[PDB]
Amino acid sequence: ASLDELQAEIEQLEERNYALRKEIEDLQKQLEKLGA
Amino acid sequence: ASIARLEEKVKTLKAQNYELASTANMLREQVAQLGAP
Repeated sequence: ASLDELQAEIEQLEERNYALRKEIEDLQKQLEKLGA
Repeated sequence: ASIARLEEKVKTLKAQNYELASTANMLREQVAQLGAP
Protein backbone atom coordinates (compact mmCIF):
# COMPACT_ATOMS: atom_id res chain seq x y z
CA ALA A 1 0.00 0.00 0.00
CA SER A 2 3.04 2.26 -0.37
CA LEU A 3 6.48 2.44 -1.94
CA ASP A 4 8.00 1.01 1.27
CA GLU A 5 5.51 -1.88 1.32
CA LEU A 6 6.12 -2.67 -2.34
CA GLN A 7 9.89 -2.65 -1.70
CA ALA A 8 9.51 -4.95 1.31
CA GLU A 9 7.30 -7.30 -0.72
CA ILE A 10 9.87 -7.23 -3.53
CA GLU A 11 12.59 -8.15 -1.02
CA GLN A 12 10.53 -11.10 0.18
CA LEU A 13 9.86 -12.20 -3.39
CA GLU A 14 13.54 -12.09 -4.35
CA GLU A 15 14.53 -14.11 -1.27
CA ARG A 16 11.96 -16.71 -2.35
CA ASN A 17 13.27 -16.51 -5.93
CA TYR A 18 16.74 -17.32 -4.58
CA ALA A 19 15.54 -20.18 -2.39
CA LEU A 20 13.74 -21.84 -5.31
CA ARG A 21 16.81 -21.51 -7.55
CA LYS A 22 19.06 -23.02 -4.88
CA GLU A 23 16.68 -25.86 -4.06
CA ILE A 24 16.15 -26.58 -7.76
CA GLU A 25 19.92 -26.87 -8.20
CA ASP A 26 20.16 -29.17 -5.19
CA LEU A 27 17.30 -31.32 -6.48
CA GLN A 28 19.02 -31.60 -9.85
CA LYS A 29 22.20 -32.93 -8.21
CA GLN A 30 20.18 -35.43 -6.18
CA LEU A 31 18.32 -36.48 -9.33
CA GLU A 32 21.46 -37.13 -11.37
CA LYS A 33 22.91 -39.15 -8.49
CA LEU A 34 19.71 -41.23 -8.42
CA GLY A 35 20.93 -42.61 -11.74
CA ALA A 36 23.46 -45.19 -10.51
CA ALA B 1 5.70 6.01 -12.29
CA SER B 2 7.82 4.54 -9.49
CA ILE B 3 4.73 2.91 -7.96
CA ALA B 4 3.82 1.45 -11.34
CA ARG B 5 7.40 0.25 -11.79
CA LEU B 6 7.40 -1.50 -8.43
CA GLU B 7 3.99 -3.08 -8.99
CA GLU B 8 5.21 -4.49 -12.31
CA LYS B 9 8.35 -5.82 -10.58
CA VAL B 10 6.14 -7.53 -7.96
CA LYS B 11 4.04 -9.13 -10.69
CA THR B 12 7.12 -10.24 -12.64
CA LEU B 13 8.77 -11.81 -9.59
CA LYS B 14 5.54 -13.65 -8.69
CA ALA B 15 5.23 -15.04 -12.20
CA GLN B 16 8.86 -16.16 -12.21
CA ASN B 17 8.52 -17.59 -8.70
CA TYR B 18 5.51 -19.49 -9.99
CA GLU B 19 7.61 -21.01 -12.78
CA LEU B 20 10.41 -21.85 -10.35
CA ALA B 21 8.13 -23.38 -7.74
CA SER B 22 6.47 -25.49 -10.45
CA THR B 23 9.88 -26.77 -11.53
CA ALA B 24 10.99 -27.36 -7.95
CA ASN B 25 7.78 -29.30 -7.28
CA MET B 26 8.19 -31.45 -10.38
CA LEU B 27 11.73 -32.32 -9.30
CA ARG B 28 10.69 -32.93 -5.69
CA GLU B 29 8.15 -35.50 -6.90
CA GLN B 30 10.73 -37.22 -9.10
CA VAL B 31 13.41 -37.21 -6.39
CA ALA B 32 11.03 -38.28 -3.63
CA GLN B 33 9.69 -41.19 -5.69
CA LEU B 34 12.95 -42.39 -7.25
CA GLY B 35 14.50 -42.30 -3.79
CA ALA B 36 11.73 -44.38 -2.17
CA PRO B 37 11.07 -47.10 -4.77
